[PDB]
Amino acid sequence: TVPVALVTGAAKRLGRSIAEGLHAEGYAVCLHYHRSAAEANALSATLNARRPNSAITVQADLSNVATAPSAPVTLFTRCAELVAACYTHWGRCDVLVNNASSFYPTPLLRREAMETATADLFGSNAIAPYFLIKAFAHRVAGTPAKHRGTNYSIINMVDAMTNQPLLGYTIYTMAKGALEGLTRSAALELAPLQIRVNGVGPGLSVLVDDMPPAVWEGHRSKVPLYQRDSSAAEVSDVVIFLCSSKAKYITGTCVKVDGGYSLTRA
Amino acid sequence: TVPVALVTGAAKRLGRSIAEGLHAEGYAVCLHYHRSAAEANALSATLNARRPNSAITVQADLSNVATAPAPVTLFTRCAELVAACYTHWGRCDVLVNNASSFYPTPLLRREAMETATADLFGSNAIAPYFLIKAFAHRVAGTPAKHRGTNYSIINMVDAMTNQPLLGYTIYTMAKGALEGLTRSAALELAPLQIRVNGVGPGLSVLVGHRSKVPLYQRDSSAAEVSDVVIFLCSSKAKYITGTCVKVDGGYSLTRA
Amino acid sequence: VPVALVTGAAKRLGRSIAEGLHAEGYAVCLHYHRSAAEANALSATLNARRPNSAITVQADLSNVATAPAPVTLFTRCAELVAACYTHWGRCDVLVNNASSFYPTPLLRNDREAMETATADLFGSNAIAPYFLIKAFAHRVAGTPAKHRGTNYSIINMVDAMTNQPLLGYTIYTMAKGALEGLTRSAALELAPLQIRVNGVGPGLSVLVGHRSKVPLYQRDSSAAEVSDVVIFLCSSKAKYITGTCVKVDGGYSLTRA
Amino acid sequence: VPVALVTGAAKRLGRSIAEGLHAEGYAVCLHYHRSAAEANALSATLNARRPNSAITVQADLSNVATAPAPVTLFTRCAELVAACYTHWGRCDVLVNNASSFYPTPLLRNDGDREAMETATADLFGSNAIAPYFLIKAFAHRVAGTPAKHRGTNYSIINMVDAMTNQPLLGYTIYTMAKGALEGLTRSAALELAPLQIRVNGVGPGLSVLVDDMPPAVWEGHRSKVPLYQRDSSAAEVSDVVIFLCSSKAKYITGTCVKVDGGYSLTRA
Ligand SMILES: NC(=O)c1ccc[n+]([C@@H]2O[C@H](COP(=O)([O-])OP(=O)(O)OC[C@H]3O[C@@H](n4cnc5c(N)ncnc54)[C@H](OP(=O)(O)O)[C@@H]3O)[C@@H](O)[C@H]2O)c1
Ligand SMILES: NC(=O)c1ccc[n+]([C@@H]2O[C@H](COP(=O)([O-])OP(=O)(O)OC[C@H]3O[C@@H](n4cnc5c(N)ncnc54)[C@H](OP(=O)(O)O)[C@@H]3O)[C@@H](O)[C@H]2O)c1
Ligand SMILES: NC(=O)c1ccc[n+]([C@@H]2O[C@H](COP(=O)([O-])OP(=O)(O)OC[C@H]3O[C@@H](n4cnc5c(N)ncnc54)[C@H](OP(=O)(O)O)[C@@H]3O)[C@@H](O)[C@H]2O)c1
Ligand SMILES: NC(=O)c1ccc[n+]([C@@H]2O[C@H](COP(=O)([O-])OP(=O)(O)OC[C@H]3O[C@@H](n4cnc5c(N)ncnc54)[C@H](OP(=O)(O)O)[C@@H]3O)[C@@H](O)[C@H]2O)c1
Ligand SMILES: C[C@H](O)[C@H](O)C1=Nc2c(nc(N)[nH]c2=O)NC1
Ligand SMILES: C[C@H](O)[C@H](O)C1=Nc2c(nc(N)[nH]c2=O)NC1
Ligand SMILES: C[C@H](O)[C@H](O)C1=Nc2c(nc(N)[nH]c2=O)NC1
Ligand SMILES: C[C@H](O)[C@H](O)C1=Nc2c(nc(N)[nH]c2=O)NC1
Repeated sequence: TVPVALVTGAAKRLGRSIAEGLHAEGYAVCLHYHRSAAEANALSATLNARRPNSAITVQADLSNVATAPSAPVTLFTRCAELVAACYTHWGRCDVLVNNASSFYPTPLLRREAMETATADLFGSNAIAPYFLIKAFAHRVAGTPAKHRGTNYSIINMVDAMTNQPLLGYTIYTMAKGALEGLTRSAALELAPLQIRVNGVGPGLSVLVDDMPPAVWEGHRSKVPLYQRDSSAAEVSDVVIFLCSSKAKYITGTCVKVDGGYSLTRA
Repeated sequence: TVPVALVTGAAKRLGRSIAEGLHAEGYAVCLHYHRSAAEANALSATLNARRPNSAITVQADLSNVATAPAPVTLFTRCAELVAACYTHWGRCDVLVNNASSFYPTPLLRREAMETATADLFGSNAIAPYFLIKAFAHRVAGTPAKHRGTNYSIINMVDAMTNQPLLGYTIYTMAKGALEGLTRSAALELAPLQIRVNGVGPGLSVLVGHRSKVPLYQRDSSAAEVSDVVIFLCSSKAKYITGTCVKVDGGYSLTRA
Repeated sequence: VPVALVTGAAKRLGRSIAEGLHAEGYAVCLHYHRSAAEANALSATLNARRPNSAITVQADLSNVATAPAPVTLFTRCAELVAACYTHWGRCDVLVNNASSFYPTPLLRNDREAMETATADLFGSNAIAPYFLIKAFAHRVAGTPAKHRGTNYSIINMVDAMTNQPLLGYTIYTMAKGALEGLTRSAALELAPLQIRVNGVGPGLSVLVGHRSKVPLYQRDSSAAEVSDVVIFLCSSKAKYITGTCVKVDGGYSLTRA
Repeated sequence: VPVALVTGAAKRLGRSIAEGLHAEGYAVCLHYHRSAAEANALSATLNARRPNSAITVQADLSNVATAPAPVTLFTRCAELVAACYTHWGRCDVLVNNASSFYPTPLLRNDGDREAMETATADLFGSNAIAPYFLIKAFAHRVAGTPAKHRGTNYSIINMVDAMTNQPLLGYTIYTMAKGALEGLTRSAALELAPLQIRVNGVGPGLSVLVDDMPPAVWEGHRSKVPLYQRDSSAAEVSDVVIFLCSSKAKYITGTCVKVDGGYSLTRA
């Protein structure tokens, strides 16, 4: 009676906090990672030490490109394999959290760089979530009704601030917009299977501080509530609540966790 | 520390469920009511039997009119609701603006048209404003060292008002005003760490469009809505403010 | 010759809207509250360009009773619309532009001043528009189908920035929120009468340093930059548009602190 | 004489947009993918009305490389914009209208790789990725123009969809791509504001609704629209696009305007 959660980009920061929060609620967790192998395996060791066989790790580039094997492996296949990993190891997959995401500039103003940025930003933020949801849904539909879990839930990590675009981040902002569209469309189409699909949108959380202290403090001070970025738990606790049975009438909605930052203007 | 919650229109349906859910979390609750005196007092007896001195009831018409004592204004009646919490328990940590009148005000086929305006706008928008203002003043007037650590205001909005119910214009306008109050108060009260959010039901505890709700094809139970209210008031939701959460089973995703 | 009723038409945006509609051929009823001299000067100018193409009517749109029994806001609103029918026999366009705008701080930081602020802010920005729309619609419904105009349009002047609240302006921000709700509800309910209802939301316009924060041009807009949008929405080319609010803010709502 | 580049201009809304801009005095570059005959007929008509006021250019805006090394989508987009500069020496307006639209069901019931792989590249490419590369090329051309030679009314219009927030069942990728296009509208509006290039969206509800279905079914669909109980004509949408490109709309940017007759106001 142990539910299973698949969390993408689970090695650190918010994803790790989400994986820890779901684990604390009793979930067995599949921790996906791309380049953070060491951090992911350390997290798994910790959770497995607290509760045997309660965590595994799986690696996958969620960029929208074909990888090397036979023939080239497509993104859809790599996504189907992540979900399959949960069924193979534990025989179920109740929760999917699309958290993995690349984030960097793609200025409109002044080849392989543009080609890869597009595939990477859109892949991790939108296309992989789409294939992952599709595979997740196919698994549930293919499960005899009597054997289906009673609390399926998909959480897409969106962004509370994309409607007030960050200058120079167009592809990323576009991908997050696509991800909001996926949240609504999948919520409507998967409703018959009682699979809920919602979004959680952070404002500033564990803000990257690779800049002069005054600039990092200036940025944080703009959040109306508390004048700081949020901790990882302040975001993950909301993800955990939406996956809980008490949130079962909630679907197709995006919940901002931004301390009022989207309420500000220049 | 035993926190206090003020819930308007708490006698039955969603408000009753919200008052019960907050009480289950440990809150002492002030149950406001307008005409449902018997149910409000029965609810209070039940909660007080579970935990002595954990509930009181207070009556008030939240319509935007003057009542008989000079005439008493809506603002004064609202300030007295919040004062009731401070007088009895010395604090007021949570305010849930749930009370609300709801009935048609067709644009196509002046005593009832004016009481309708005062009633629909008062309960749904103006009283919430005065209640929030009084709640905030009491917190500002409390020495920092003596302030609670988890202030939260929840405005009960409506997930479907952007797809207007035919013939309910004033009500739809009032809920729109209540969304604006949610955002403006969240911004202005952020310095006092008072969070302000909204919860918007779709169809709940219906007493025919039921089958059009995408998820489960039914209206929600009262708890399916109140559990969300309770979560937003919890410390786990402390970075959330100025936001409205739909609890509608995907109903706002539909089209004719 | 179509007729337009424009509230708060004496100056700034309302004046520009009245001028823009007049330039398209509309006869205009200029409503004013305290700006009698500016309203009458505007009317003289328009009537000099085209005889009997403008009139002025006074009314406090605050949600209170006035002395002549007491006159209610609904009655004063119905009389504004009736003024158009009495003088010209029609009312094709209604522009709810009149609006009070001032602080109503939640935090302290005389006592009836709240009573009047509430009635004034909510009345001009939300309640009067409601009564005006209701009266406008009843007159169209009461007109035999064969004699109805072919291009009914109501424009509500909303605010592009209210979702990023101005600190201390709660009642005003709430009232504009109610006005957006009226725009959608009325659009839906009046669609059968082919009465379109939309909103135009300025960001910063004709300001009496914030300006420099607007992405496009780094300045507030001119009155015409807003009114030309109102005029377009009332034109027959915009006839499939209803229930929608159009921001005219130079990208200001796209900014963050 | 200003110049407008309209993608998917051979028929329906794109044709109407090209005709509307042409009637205002614009020279128009009509892009097409498979509708060569329609596109050339439209160009002949416009050129007969005003010599050298239209050209046609072909391009698959799907997000795939084409045969010439392989040609990338970005290059094909840059060449569309370049065609306007090469022929007329300018490009003032860009209307991203081209768009593929068909089902991509999450469930089968609730060869193969080819239809998925191509659907994703096609739906996302036409509706979101090509618009991005076209906007980027359009902007680079303006930035590279000495201030003294720049046009005075640059405007980009992205054709979005008023109903995507009430998703059409089974059209997830398309719905996602339109969401991305709304994000592009806001992000580019903000970033290009310094060059006075405005970027807005126009979102139809139901327009010139395809009627390949029983008449009672087609009538039932259009009857749901609150205003007039019908889908819109092509002009009812294109006149809005033309207004947004006009100098009277010069303070408008970053916004999406619904042209849906109130359809998004309905609920099931
Ligand atoms: N932090 C904020 O302020 C903030 C604000 C708004 C929205 N969000 C959203 O909240 C979520 C979590 O935020 P975060 O700051 O914790 O994220 P993050 O640290 O930037 O990245 C999360 C993980 O995503 C993975 N990832 C990136 N590209 C990938 C790819 N192409 N294929 C597979 N995996 C990839 C990385 O895994 P490896 O390390 O294993 O390679 C990374 O650890 C994201 O969706 C983000 O957009 C965060
Ligand atoms: N139920 C739904 O499907 C639904 C859908 C969308 C939004 N909502 C919102 O959720 C909240 C709760 O909904 P509900 O169905 O439980 O509400 P409800 O039963 O319609 O009414 C709640 C209480 O509001 C009080 N009230 C009404 N007018 C008042 C006035 N003028 N002054 C003082 N109190 C007044 C009444 O108290 P007395 O009985 O004591 O007089 C009533 O019991 C409301 O804000 C509602 O708008 C509900
Ligand atoms: N200007 C901006 O930056 C801006 C920004 C966002 C939204 N808007 C909106 O655009 C519209 C026009 O803006 P604006 O700056 O031109 O407005 P404004 O100058 O502030 O006022 C317009 C007119 O409203 C009338 N008015 C105010 N209270 C009234 C009342 N209680 N009863 C009757 N009339 C009343 C006044 O008429 P009298 O002078 O005759 O008394 C005033 O001339 C308004 O709805 C406003 O909210 C403007
Ligand atoms: N019609 C409606 O009710 C409606 C509703 C909401 C939104 N919209 C939006 O309004 C715009 C115009 O609508 P519409 O009905 O006129 O569109 P449409 O007829 O479905 O298609 C427009 C053109 O897009 C081109 N196109 C499709 N895929 C392409 C690709 N991969 N590469 C290059 N070109 C491609 C086609 O050109 P060729 O014929 O030359 O191949 C087609 O003629 C679209 O963005 C649409 O999404 C329309
Ligand atoms: C720095 C920026 O203002 C904001 O904190 C965001 N950070 C991130 C993001 N997305 C990811 N994947 N990682 C981040 O650190 N979206 C927005
Ligand atoms: C019936 C309607 O469709 C919907 O369930 C609503 N009900 C109610 C409401 N508001 C109140 N106060 N009471 C209701 O029963 N808002 C919307
Ligand atoms: C000053 C403020 O930031 C903004 O320009 C607004 N001005 C006004 C407004 N409303 C009115 N009636 N008058 C104004 O001058 N709404 C917002
Ligand atoms: C048929 C549907 O309800 C609606 O009219 C749409 N049609 C179209 C669309 N997009 C394109 N490209 N073509 C269409 O015909 N988006 C939505």
